[PDB]
Amino acid sequence: ENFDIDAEAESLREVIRSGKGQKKLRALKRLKVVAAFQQSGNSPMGMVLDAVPVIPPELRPMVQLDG
Amino acid sequence: SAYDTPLGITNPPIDELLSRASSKYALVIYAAKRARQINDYYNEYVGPLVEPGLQEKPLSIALREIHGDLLEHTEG
Amino acid sequence: IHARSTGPYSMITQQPLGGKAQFGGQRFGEMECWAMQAYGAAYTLQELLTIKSDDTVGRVKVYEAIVKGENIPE
Amino acid sequence: LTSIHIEEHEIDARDTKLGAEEITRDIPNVSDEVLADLDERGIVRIGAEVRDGDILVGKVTP
Repeated sequence: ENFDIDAEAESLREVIRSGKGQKKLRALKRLKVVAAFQQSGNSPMGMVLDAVPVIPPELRPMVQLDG
Repeated sequence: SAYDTPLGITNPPIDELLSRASSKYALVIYAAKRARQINDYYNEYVGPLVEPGLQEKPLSIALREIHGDLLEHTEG
Repeated sequence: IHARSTGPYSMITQQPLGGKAQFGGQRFGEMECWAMQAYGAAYTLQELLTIKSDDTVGRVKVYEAIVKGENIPE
Repeated sequence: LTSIHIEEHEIDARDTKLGAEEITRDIPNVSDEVLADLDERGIVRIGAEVRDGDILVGKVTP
């Protein structure tokens, strides 16, 4: 809720440019997942569940056997 | 280029059909949609064009017709 | 020897229950699908892996359509 | 080269919570033809030729 994807995505594009070497690789590994959430129409709020879905009963069936 | 005569499904011969339609893959849909139309006529209601057999199938009629050049097709 | 135009379908899996004893159909496997794709018989495969197996509206409509003698519904 | 082939077909009158199962001749939804081969027990008589589909053991679930 207290997050701004654009600023975080932007900063990450600078911190890769600043410290070139091993930490650039980590910042770039961090970049890809953050950069993805910008263009994505769905918000990363949905990563946490207030409600959880329930599969149709027939795909988890309780059928009595011949007995 | 003589084959004496074809019989059953191999009538009419495929090489003489491949000349008519762009490719076998076209010819399939060519014949199939026509056949679906011929099927529908008994119940787009145009055909059968060529004089059909007494107990003949729509696929046979369609595949006969394309060979006769009674039909034309448009590639999407 | 097995044969099946239409009969009983399984409850949990909506394809024909397999077996000689249970009046079952045959397994149209992946290697069978590859051969069908390698031909490019699109409608055939799209019939086999739909109305001829899984599709609940297809399996009931196809029988009616064939016995009435109409076009096989998409 | 003719062979005799003998196949076994079992059924059990198992208890349920609604009522109880019973092997009996009388079935609600049948004709006389399909239960002609059956006897007073409610099973096909010894030697009555059976065809793929014919009733062997008449059993009724509650």
